[PDB]
Amino acid sequence: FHSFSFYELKNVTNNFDERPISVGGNKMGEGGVVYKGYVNNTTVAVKKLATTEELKQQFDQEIKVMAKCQHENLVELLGFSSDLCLVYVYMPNGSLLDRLSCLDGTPPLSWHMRCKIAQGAANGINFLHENHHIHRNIKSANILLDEAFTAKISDFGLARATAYMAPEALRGEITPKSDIYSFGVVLLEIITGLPAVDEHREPQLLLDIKEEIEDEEKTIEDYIDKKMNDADSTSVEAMYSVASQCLHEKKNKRPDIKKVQQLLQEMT
Amino acid sequence: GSRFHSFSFYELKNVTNNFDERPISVGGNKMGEGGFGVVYKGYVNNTTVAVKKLATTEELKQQFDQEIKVMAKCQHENLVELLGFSSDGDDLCLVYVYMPNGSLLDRLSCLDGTPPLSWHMRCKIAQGAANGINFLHENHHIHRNIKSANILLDEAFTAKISDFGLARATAYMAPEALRGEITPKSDIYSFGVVLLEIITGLPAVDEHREPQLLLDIKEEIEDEEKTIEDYIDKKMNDADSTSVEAMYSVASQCLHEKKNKRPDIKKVQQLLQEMT
Ligand SMILES: COc1cc(N2CCOCC2)ccc1NC(=O)c1cnc(-c2cccnc2)s1
Ligand SMILES: COc1cc(N2CCOCC2)ccc1NC(=O)c1cnc(-c2cccnc2)s1
Repeated sequence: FHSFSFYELKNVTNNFDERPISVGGNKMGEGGVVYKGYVNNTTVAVKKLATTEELKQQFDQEIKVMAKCQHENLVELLGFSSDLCLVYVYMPNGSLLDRLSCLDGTPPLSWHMRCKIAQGAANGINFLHENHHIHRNIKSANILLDEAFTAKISDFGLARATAYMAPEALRGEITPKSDIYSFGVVLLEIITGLPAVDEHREPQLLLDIKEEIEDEEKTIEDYIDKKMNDADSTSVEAMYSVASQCLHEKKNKRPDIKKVQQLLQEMT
Repeated sequence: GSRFHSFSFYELKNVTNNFDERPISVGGNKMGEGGFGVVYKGYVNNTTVAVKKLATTEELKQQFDQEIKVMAKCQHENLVELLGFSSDGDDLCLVYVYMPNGSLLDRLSCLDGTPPLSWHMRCKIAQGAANGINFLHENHHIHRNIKSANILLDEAFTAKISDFGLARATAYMAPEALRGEITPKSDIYSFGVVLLEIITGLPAVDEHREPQLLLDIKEEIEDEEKTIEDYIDKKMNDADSTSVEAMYSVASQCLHEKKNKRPDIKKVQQLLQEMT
């Protein structure tokens, strides 16, 4: 790793300027707050956390996993700082969530680009499960996009050996099959371009459109992101089938990640 | 809480042998425990009563207040009656009418070698409990802690609900409840688990069982990997296959993952009636 001074990280983020980028500040996202930092002629992403021992276990746990798991579809952790700070490679196209809601006037992702992203995301989850890690916080905000819109998973604070959470996950069980479920919600966001939860929407939870469509109260067509041109019905119907399976209430009925990989590959 | 009596903490302490924590069975005063306290055997006016001594602190007082608030509104054949309360002393206490046959959980687990409940009594108890829940929902309340431990049994094995501390106007909780939604369809879900307890005589959770949650046998049975008859409580001799399957059918409907696909309480009552 690299070691970073809290002093140094403070200066390269303009003293952790919490104003948004779109104002001339340094904040890129929050959930922890992620800042844009400038080191020499390179750009980095600095997450600064905000019980406190819970924060500490998460801080620690993220570093433990990052040390072991390195992969093309995982965000690289350059370094650390001990407030607690984590330093990552900057991902120029930001989060899946940002691009899906077309933040900052970026053009909508194409269907072609969304399938590649679904596939890269699944590849990253597979690497984790292959090495007996469970992510526990898979979501649109935690999938990041490099210069080529390659998907990379991040935010391992909760990794171990609401809108996104499986029933058993909510019951407190720890299973890689909960990652699968969460990934299902991500796939619905990818298809619809809608947020996983919307207090003013019906239904409030995106995962619930699965029931609407099963009851024939809606159709997939009713929900497809109207902002893309290249979405053929077949492949969209195929990604949905994947999401539907992933969202099964019983963990045992959900496909494992390798099977999800195969299905997403057959899709294209 | 003007409909109730205010009791001195000292007098409750006196009549529970100073809240003697050893079990009734060895001459102590503890009858049960769990939800925010311990329930002791006590007396008022030479009559046996149940005394719950509550055990943060401001959440506790609010649950204390909430239960008194709710008992003041809700009186019914299938709800436990509150006699009074104590808050003057070192701990908050709630004093209830004594329920001689204890909790449904005690009786299903055959606590202290007591005989198994017959199938006909399990049916009376399932109907009584549903009737208590109907009364709550009719009066626009949500119980939020329906479980076999909170269904008590009088001399006639008449089912009476209690523990209203969480009432609003993990092994038991529906998916949407775990997400912090508050809806009466969640009580239905919990009641579904209770119905499985009644059919199987198994605890809602067993850390050492497969599956660990009784909820999960539903998936096992639908797969035909196991049958109802595999799980039926083998200690009753009067359980006929038709009505057992009918009760299981009701439980299975209550345990639908989606709340809008569950029967409301009146439908549950009808289905239970059509069983008997
Ligand atoms: C919101 O995130 C970003 C936004 C942008 N945009 C781009 C367009 O202009 C406005 C901001 C750029 C980059 C990023 N992020 C990164 O570079 C990250 C690297 N690792 C990270 C992480 C995130 C969460 C939890 N754990 C780790 S984020
Ligand atoms: C476990 O409870 C009992 C056990 C027994 N047995 C009998 C046989 O020997 C051993 C103990 C008797 C009675 C009771 N209970 C009552 O009488 C109750 C009246 N209100 C109640 C309550 C319970 C919870 C939360 N809130 C209220 S308890």
